[PDB]
This record gives sequence, structure tokens and C-alpha cells, in this order.
Amino acid sequence: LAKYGLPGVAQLRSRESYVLSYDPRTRGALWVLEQLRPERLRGDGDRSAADFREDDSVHAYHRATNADYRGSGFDRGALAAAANHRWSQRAMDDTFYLSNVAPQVPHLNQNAWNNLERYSRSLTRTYQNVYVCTGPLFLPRTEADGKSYVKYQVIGKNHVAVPTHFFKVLILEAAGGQIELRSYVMPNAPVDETIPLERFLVPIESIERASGLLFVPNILARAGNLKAITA
Amino acid sequence: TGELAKYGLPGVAQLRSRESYVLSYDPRTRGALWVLEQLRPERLRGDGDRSAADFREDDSVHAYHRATNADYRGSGFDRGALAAAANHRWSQRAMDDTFYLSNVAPQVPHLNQNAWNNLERYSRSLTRTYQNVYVCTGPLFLPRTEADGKSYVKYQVIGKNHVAVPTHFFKVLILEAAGGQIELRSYVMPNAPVDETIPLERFLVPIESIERASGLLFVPNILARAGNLKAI
Repeated sequence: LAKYGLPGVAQLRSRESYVLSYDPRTRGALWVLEQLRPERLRGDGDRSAADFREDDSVHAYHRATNADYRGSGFDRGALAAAANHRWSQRAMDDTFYLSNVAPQVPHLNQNAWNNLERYSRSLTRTYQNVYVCTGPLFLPRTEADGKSYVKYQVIGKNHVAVPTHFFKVLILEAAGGQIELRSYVMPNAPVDETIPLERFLVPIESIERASGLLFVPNILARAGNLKAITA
Repeated sequence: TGELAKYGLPGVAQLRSRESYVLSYDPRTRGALWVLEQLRPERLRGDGDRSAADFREDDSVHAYHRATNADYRGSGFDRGALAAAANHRWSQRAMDDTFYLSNVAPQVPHLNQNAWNNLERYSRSLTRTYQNVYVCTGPLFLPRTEADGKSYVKYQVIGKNHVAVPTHFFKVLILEAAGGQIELRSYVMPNAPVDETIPLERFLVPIESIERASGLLFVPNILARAGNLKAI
């Protein structure tokens, strides 16, 4: 039956600061996986070259472009953050591949999401390893007649999907191997910067169900147990 | 620094092989991304039996992402097999496997029973005029420009698991003639009560339309085994 090949395959991409899974239908990442360590955050502002590039290893039919974003009113929000990888120039520049980028409401990118990223980095002082998994969500809302719909904008000629929400899963690895799970969801909206990050914790099961992804079985295969944080 | 993928890679491609088809599955929509069949003429059994299994949830999909009959029940949508049951009358198992809900998408009943069924019949009918008829079928989620000027993707989700309701469906027939040359017909119908009397040809679309919108690639793989396809 596969005489003429399979119409689509798993699109994994390994970069020097992350690995990701790419969804060609959304023209966006499904999840991005980083590993934070305290020494990987130390660095200077030496070269400061920061231009988002389009991912040439994604077919043109399904590759977001800078044009898709300009004039959209949406910031180019890097899922794997540049500041996570100061120690290496290449690790920083790879976060500027648009394959690592999703349309974010500017206020969110600059304030509440950015504060979530700095919290994640701040945890690198108290844990020997901070694994970070970031990605989009397209959450349905129930109308008053009982019917539910997924609705999200697409921007640019390439119809790049604007997520309704974003998730960030933190696998906090202490020195002794104990592991702490913190799962955050924020709407793709102007989130009040003064609400504490604790309020955005959600059970990891709700992210797994809504994302089509699975975390807890792969964690708790090598963790044995895990402390599920729900502030 | 240890290694990046120490915990799991959260997403894995999900290919399923059945005796009647190959499919790849998308857990977010709780539906298939595409289904690939090969219709061959004696693979339609003119003299045979009629054993229709029940629709069954695919237990090889994690329950977080598995469509159930409860999800369709009361939705008002038919359980539309992407790989049609009538395509595999040769074997009882090859047809039983089309009733795995991983092969199923919510279809407007009128579409599934009248216009999309006729398209399935028409594709079976070209098994008489071609060596092999390869059929790839899948959902589409097409955006619309609204009154504010911005384009939006909007679709219903049904049942407790929020199974995605495609806005459109596509079907791509790879027609392999005797001279081994391949003609390509690709159709698109809206998930809607399509007028039965409209000629199927009017639903033909350029394959690039499908590839662009579905996120899939067909032409490069055809030229990878053939050398040249013909018109749209």
C-alpha cells in the first residue's frame, strides 16, 4: 500500500538548544524540549544578533515566514527562549528559527509569559537540572447551547496558527534524583502581570488530554515517583 | 549537562497498519490525519457475504486521545469511515478493521450517505479501468475570513473527549494504468449536506491545494517512484 509513500511523517528536529516536534498543518511546533542548567544561563551580550529565520528544512508549503507575522499584531514568541542558552552563541541563534516560534499577543510575550520564563530560569539555582517543555494549545469553548468549538486565528499567506493558549511543563530534577512536576497554562491574551505564577498551574493530565501528548508515563518510568505541584 | 531526552519525547508519530489500510493518527484532534488504501478490482467481492462488525474504539490509542462511540452518540454526526467498508469486501477482517473509530471522522449524515458515498462508489468504479487504484483519504480544517477581516479556523468538537469535526474532507486517487503511468484526481467536499446531483468532477481541486492545507505531501512521493503525473 505504501508503494507511493506515506503522505506525512513525524517531523522531529534536533537543534543545539532544544528538540522539537513540528506540525505542518498548523505551521508550528507541537512541543519544544530544553534542558536548563545554571551554567547555561551565564554569558554576556557579546554579539546580540537576533533575527528570526524561517526553517529551511520545512517544506515551503508549511513553513512560517517573517512576512506571516509582520502586520499581524502578534509578536514572534520563541518557545525555547534565547535567554535560556546564553553560554552558547549557536544555542541562542537556533531559538530564532520560526519553527521554534508561535504567534503571541505582545503583552503576553513581553510580560506574563516572559516572567514565567524567568521563573523557570530562576529554578536553576535550586535544582541541578530544569527540563522545560513548551508548546501550543487549541482549547475549545462550550457555547450556551451545549455545542463546543475550537476557534483560532491564522495569520499571513501561510495560515500560521495562533494558539489559544500555551503550556510549559517543568521537570525539576533535584540533586538526589527526586523530581518535581510543574505544569503551567496561560491564555494567548494580555495576562495581568501581577497575578502570581502559582495561579496558572494546571494538572499535567489536563495538558496531556488537550495537547494529544503524554508526559507522566515517560516521567515515572525513570522517576519512580514524582511530586505533582498544585499550588 | 546530561541528555536532553532523559524523560520522554512527548510526541511520537502514530502509524497504524491494518489489513485493509495504513493510517497515521493525530491524538490532538482524536482523528486520523490520512488513510491509505489500495483498491483492486477483485478486491470488491461480487459474490460474497455481508458481515458488518460494530464500530469499536481503537484500544491501541491512549485513552486520553481515543475516540469512543459515546463521543459520537448524540452528536448528530455519522461515524464516517475514511477507508470505506465496501472497499474491502474480499476479507471479513479487512472490512472489520474499517470499523475501528481511528478510521472514523464525524461526518454530516447527508454527506456520508449521499455525496461522499457516491464518491466512494465512483472511486470503486475506476477499479475496472486501472491496474490499481490507490486512495488516500483524510480530514481538512480550512479557515474562513470573517467580517473583521481576519481568517479563522473554527470547527466543532463532540463528546466528552472533544473529538474534532473536520470542516472538509479530501480524497486523493492515485490511478495506476497499464503503462504504469499515474493520473491524479483529488477531491474535496465540505462536511455539509452536499447536493447529490452536483457532478463529482466539480469537486476536483489541484493537489497543491490539498498538500498546502492538509500539511501533507503527495507529489514528491509519487515522483519518487514514478517519473511524471498528469493534470489536476
